[PDB]
Amino acid sequence: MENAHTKTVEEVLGHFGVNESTGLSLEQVKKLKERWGSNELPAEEGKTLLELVIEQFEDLLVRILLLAACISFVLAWFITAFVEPFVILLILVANAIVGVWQERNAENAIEALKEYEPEMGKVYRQDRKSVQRIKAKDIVPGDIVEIAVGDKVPADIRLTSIKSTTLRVDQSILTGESVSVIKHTDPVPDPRAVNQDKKNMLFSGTNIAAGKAMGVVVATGVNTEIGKIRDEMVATEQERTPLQQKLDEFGEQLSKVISLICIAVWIINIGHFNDPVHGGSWIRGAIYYFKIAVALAVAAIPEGLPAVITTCLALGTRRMAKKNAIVRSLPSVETLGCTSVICSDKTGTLTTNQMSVCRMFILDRVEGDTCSLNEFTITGSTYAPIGEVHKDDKPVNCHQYDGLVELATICALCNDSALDYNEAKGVYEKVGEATETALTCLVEKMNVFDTELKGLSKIERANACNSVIKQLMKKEFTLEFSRDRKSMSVYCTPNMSKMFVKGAPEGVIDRCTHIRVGSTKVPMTSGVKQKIMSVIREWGSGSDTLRCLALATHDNPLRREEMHLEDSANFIKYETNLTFVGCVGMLDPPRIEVASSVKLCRQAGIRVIMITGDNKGTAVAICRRIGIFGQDEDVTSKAFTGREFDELNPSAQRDACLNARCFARVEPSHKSKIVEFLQSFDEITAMTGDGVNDAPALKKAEIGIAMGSGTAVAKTASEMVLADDNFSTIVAAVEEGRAIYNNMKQFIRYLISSNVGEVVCIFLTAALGFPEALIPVQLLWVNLVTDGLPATALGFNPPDLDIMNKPPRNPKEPLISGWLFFRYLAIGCYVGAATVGAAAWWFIAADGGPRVSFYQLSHFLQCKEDNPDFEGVDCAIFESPYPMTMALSVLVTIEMCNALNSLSENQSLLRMPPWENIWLVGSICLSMSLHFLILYVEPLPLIFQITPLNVTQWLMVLKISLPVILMDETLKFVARNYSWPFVLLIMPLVIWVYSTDTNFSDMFWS
Ligand code: BEF
Ligand SMILES: [Mg+2]
Repeated sequence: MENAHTKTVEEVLGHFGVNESTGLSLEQVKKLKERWGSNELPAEEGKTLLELVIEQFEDLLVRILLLAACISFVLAWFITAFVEPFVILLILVANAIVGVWQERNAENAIEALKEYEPEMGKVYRQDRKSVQRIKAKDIVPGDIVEIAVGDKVPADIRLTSIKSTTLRVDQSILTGESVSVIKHTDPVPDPRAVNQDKKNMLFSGTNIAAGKAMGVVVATGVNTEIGKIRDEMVATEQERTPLQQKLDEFGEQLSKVISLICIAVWIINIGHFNDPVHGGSWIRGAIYYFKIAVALAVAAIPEGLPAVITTCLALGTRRMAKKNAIVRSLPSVETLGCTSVICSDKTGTLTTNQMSVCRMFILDRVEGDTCSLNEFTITGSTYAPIGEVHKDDKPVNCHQYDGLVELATICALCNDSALDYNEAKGVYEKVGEATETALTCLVEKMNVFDTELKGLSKIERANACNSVIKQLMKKEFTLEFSRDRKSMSVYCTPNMSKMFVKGAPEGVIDRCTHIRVGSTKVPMTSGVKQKIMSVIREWGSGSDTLRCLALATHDNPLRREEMHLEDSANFIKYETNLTFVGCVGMLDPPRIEVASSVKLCRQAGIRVIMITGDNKGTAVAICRRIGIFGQDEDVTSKAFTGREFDELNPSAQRDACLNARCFARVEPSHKSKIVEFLQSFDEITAMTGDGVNDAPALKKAEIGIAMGSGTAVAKTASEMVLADDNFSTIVAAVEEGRAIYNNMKQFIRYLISSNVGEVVCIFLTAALGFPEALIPVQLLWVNLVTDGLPATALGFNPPDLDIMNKPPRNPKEPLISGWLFFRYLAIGCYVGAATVGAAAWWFIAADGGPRVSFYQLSHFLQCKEDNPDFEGVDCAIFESPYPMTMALSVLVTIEMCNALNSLSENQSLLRMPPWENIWLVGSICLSMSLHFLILYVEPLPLIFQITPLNVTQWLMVLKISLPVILMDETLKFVARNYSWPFVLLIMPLVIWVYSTDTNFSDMFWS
């Protein structure tokens, strides 16, 4: 049963075989529960933890470490060789559980921000003639449902009859409309009307606001409007976050490097196993040089890279949680740092979705045919009665204003809504209509009777001032609102007997024939009528767009005996002459943090767009208010509707999404079409929103931010949830996503620089013929411990000063540039020659070591030979740990100096001293003290074939290590062009180390 809005209530009730008087029978209900099922949406599938770790291995970087560990395992099968593949598996497993523990922790925080109040419904079934309250899931299409004020709609209902005079429904959840909609039972002929044009339909998820009505259910479960939208959110595809796309692009670059050094080492060693060795076949000799080349490629892959990447994201996600921001995924904490466009819903997201009175005026002075108006302003933005009234922007008390004392009397009495406080969530709510709760919240702010509010708690502070006025004036029968008169009045007697009327301005003021100037009753003239009406047009038509409501009273009404409370026409006949008292202005006001945030986002180069389902009047008026538009800037080509964007040319649609900042009256499917167009322009789009009309857009975007007050369907599609409804947290999230990305490039270069330095060392050791300086067991401790501590501390780098004053990064540029590749190639070639040059120095030029020649070292496998050229050298000295602890200490000391100049990308170490990052200087003292731990404890100098040094050897380590700082400061200088307490500290060190004279004395090749 679709398009039930187009059919009359007779044919809709006839289709289900149901009568409104009696209702559905038990035999029809179980029959319909078979065909249709439960009136509930399928619960979102929390994926198995075993399937959760599967996406933790979808990353390309961890797949390279799996292939590296799987390769290193089979080469060991042909137990210290099994140590490296075993710890790589633990690193990948411990890294995967942290990614799973975060997404599991993020969930438990989001579903904690949910009100699991049981959803019920009041149906009319043939079992009992009276109404019965059943569960919502036990409702089937065809049920006659009766829902009154304050009740949530259980299912899609076709209205059959309105029991009250008018029915008002709050549909901001599904349509984004800020104002309550009036409903009728007459059919809407258009078979493809939008949910805002179906005025004879009650959609599920919405709530009634004013009256009482009955209807027949036409859809349940996934057939409801919230069900069709949720099905659309599931149908949308989810692309990878831009950080995962950068890391994967770097993963193909890391793969092309290790594949080159594996192919290069192989081909330079080809034609070289035809030697008289245990070969015999070319196919058997290409296996030997393959096992040494692939072992060299695996040694180029940084083992601890994804583990320090996860720590940087997990430490950042913890920083957003303190700002009341729940991030589902780890890579989604960077997306806002590269966001170009922020698309934002208006109702509930940019505004509070809570009607607030912010302007009111009464009469001050009337000399003749002209007057002066006392104009006030109120500061509240929510339903909480926490506000202050300001006259001439200075705090004013409304006690000495007799016109304000009677203005609050009409506002408190004439409305029939209320303001309750729920300690469960801790926020005040509206009971009836939103515009009548705005009057209730106003009366509490302007304490006209100066009641004592210090001792009262939150529950009675909601209706403290209102109940006072009710005690002064008891409420008799009410002349309720009629659409033709467009006004509402009440009858009240003191504990005389005035009549209070409230309605549209021009409708009320025209009936008014007097003015309440303070305490006097002054006859109103057409001159002062034009002035107060001019202020109404100032509030209605200006950029200060406000819903205006005129408040008046009747000093001499005839008694209840002569009243006829059955005719709409006589209602305007009982309030013919009234006394104009004042007028109030209310709107759905933007959140207090939204105004400054669109300004901070503009400096950061981020463009904010309003994509709302409400009309372009309210949409543009809030755009001018928050700062998206100027108070006088025209929006002819910058503000579109859902329709006006449909009949736009594709060429005109291009500069629409590129130059338009407001989109009004758009369907839930339109919101994701706009997000899709913005990503077609290659932009990282962030969607902020609440309600069901935003769920497809929240998923389609690169990152979707939901409000804590939003719906559950909205928080499901979103990657981030603002728990406290703080729009400033989005600006703080952009600043963190930019610092994390900057710091991520720092410890990515630092880590791949350390591995290329170890590859050049092993390659150079093979070409020169020297004994092995660095064995793979100590290359594991270096990359994990001495490299992991400074790389983790590089995530704590101080953020730039112009970090939020520059455009977002281009999504095409990679992590490692072409220049940054050469820059870490230079570092890698240094550590290769430094570590080999430090082991060779002990073998050739050191005092304590044997002073063998280069020939006598290139052929160290021929020493126990009788006496070819090895006259007096021992063969055991070629297995000595002293040249191995020389190359390990230089490697560790260079990485400490390379972590020191990885504090900034281009800024020098004099301009940015190392104590800028106190975690970096503290982690270096830890990696260096853990290196001295390996040398002097009992068992570890045997696990690593190394030995403690002396001061003469340790001074040589620094002479080889320190020039890596001069080498990078030189590249930093080139990168830029194309303090004093720090200098006076390093200078005593540089002169003390370099005062001694020493050489390497490698007369041969290198
Ligand atoms: F909730 Be939005 F204004 F569509
Ligand atoms: Mg909304």
